[PDB]
Amino acid sequence: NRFEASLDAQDIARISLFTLESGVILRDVPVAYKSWGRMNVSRDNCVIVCHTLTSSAHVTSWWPTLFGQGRAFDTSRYFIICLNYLGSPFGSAGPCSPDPDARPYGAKFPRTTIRDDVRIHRQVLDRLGVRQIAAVVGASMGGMHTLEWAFFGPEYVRKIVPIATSCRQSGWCAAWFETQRQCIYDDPKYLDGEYDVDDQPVRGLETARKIANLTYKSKPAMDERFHMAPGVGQPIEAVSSYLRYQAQKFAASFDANCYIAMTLKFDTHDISRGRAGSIPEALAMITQPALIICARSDGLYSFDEHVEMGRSIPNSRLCVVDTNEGHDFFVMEADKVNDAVRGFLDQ
Amino acid sequence: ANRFEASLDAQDIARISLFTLESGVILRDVPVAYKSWGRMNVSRDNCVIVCHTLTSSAHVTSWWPTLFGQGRAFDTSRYFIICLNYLGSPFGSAGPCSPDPDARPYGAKFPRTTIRDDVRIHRQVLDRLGVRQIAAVVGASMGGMHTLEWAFFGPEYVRKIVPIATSCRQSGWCAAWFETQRQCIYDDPKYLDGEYDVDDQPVRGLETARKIANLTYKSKPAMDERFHMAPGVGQPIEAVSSYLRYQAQKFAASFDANCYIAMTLKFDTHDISRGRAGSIPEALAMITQPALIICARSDGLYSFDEHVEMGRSIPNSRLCVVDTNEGHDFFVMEADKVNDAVRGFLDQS
Repeated sequence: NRFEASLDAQDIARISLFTLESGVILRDVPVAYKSWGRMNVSRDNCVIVCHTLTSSAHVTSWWPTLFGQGRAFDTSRYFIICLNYLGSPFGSAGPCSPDPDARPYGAKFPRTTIRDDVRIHRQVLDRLGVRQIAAVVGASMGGMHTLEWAFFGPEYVRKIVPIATSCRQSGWCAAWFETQRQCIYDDPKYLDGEYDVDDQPVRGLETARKIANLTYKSKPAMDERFHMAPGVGQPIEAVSSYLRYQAQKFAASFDANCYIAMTLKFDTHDISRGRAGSIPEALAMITQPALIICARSDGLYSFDEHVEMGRSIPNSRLCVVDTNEGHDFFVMEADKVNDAVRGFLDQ
Repeated sequence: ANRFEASLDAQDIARISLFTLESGVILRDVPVAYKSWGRMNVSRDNCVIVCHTLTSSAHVTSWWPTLFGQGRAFDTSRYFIICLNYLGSPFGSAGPCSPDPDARPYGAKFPRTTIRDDVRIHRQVLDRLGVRQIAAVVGASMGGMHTLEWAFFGPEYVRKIVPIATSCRQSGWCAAWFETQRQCIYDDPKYLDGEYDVDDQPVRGLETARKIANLTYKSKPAMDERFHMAPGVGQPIEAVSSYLRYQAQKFAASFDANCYIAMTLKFDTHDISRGRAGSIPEALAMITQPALIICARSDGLYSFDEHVEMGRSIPNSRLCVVDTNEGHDFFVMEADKVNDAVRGFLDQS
């Protein structure tokens, strides 16, 4: 697995048998993870960070300023852990990992849900001897896991910080990610998911990423970055290669089948399914203190759906980041997110 | 054989023997397709220009049918309504699909044209038709860009304007979405650098360009109402997949790749201030006509804020915010509300 190979050092827990909620049984399942800091004697200073769609467990690489003394992820006070999701190319079981029935899983990797990841991740935490979680913190896909973690109850998960995220798959997002998968499906190199690993559907992947990358932006943000010279890169000419450069580097270092498997997780997401008759009723079952962090200008996860979260989670504070950035604000305004998270964790 | 033009109802073609693009490139023997409804009065001053959207033909009736008729906005009893096809389009005006007078269609070699070029050649046509004054120019999306450009002829020739869901200048946001769309076409191996044979189009590229465009035309609330999940313990999320494929396919079967490229590139040239003023607000202040600016809050391509700006720098302007949750394509999904707003404005003194 060349994708996992490109990462820094990380741990792998192996679960010999895991039952997916579909009822499919995975065997001898790797779960990659990365932690920083040390558990206290009480084993109750654990902080779980849930990563984004395409990242690895190495949160430091896209959230570097959230780490350190007096920062949100304070390695002096907390044991901070991030576990890689099933379906990802970066160490946990997915299309890229070995199929214990021979050859990697490839196109045949079973469907997994947010709830599957949470269950398997809590198994790993149990093995590490974590007895209580001080907080779970997660953005985008991470915020969906974060919301799901909360259901363990306040006795195991003391606080949550869902960021830029939702309670359930929406038609809007389903459409954007389905569009992205279709770019891959239509790439003749895809061969139904049977492509050889060093001959990826690279155009499909690129295109999927250009689209995704733009949905992560706001109109003001791209307007500041690219604009025309006065009446009478940064110019509009430069848009072309900006779009190409980034999507190319990503297609060179991610797997098509994992992109499909990961985005499909979004379709399973619903915090209410099997639990409550509606989303507000399910949110009301979240008893922990919650800090909901959002931006007005997020084009994927709407301000209003966060306002809804804050309104139905009984002990919740809504934190609106003062920014014009759009969905990737939690990365572009990392310092503001850090302060908000740190302040919340300090009460 | 332009099969795209062939699939249209009957329309007129004006022929301009020589036309100088603002690049300095000279087009020869230039067709300009158009369609009108109604009749000019004796004074030849009851002309309403409708500027079409990026991918439509001049046949406005086919996407705006309810705007036409007695007591409607485009009242064929009061007005001579005309829509002229843009240069670069596959539907009659000069473009990649039309014959190259040096030979064989222009194909990939059709020159860059601007919003200003369309406005110029269109006014030449109106002059031949004997139009002495325009009662109003109405246009949405790309049409709103031409609309804003028409207005600079001054209040003596262009009495009123109705720019809808549009902008004053190309933005990074829109440049990125349309460049992404073009790259889908460039990357399709059937494209052959624009040299594809006309009945072997880069259909996958085109399809994909249009799925993306179609979504940018929507809003989160609109897609959410249309597709969602069964509650806790057509319309399901399963259906999204084929909803996306279906119209994108029908479109890629009935549009030209090269025209898609040429048309979207027009957006890059758009700037009402270039050569005229130091900034967009200064250029907007040069628009003296009454203006009705129609928009939706949830337009993901042309922002509510930029329409608010228009309304603020155009001295005689009213902002009309359509009560809808639809996104950019509201002007089609809520056609009746647009009709009422337009008619109301045209009925004004």
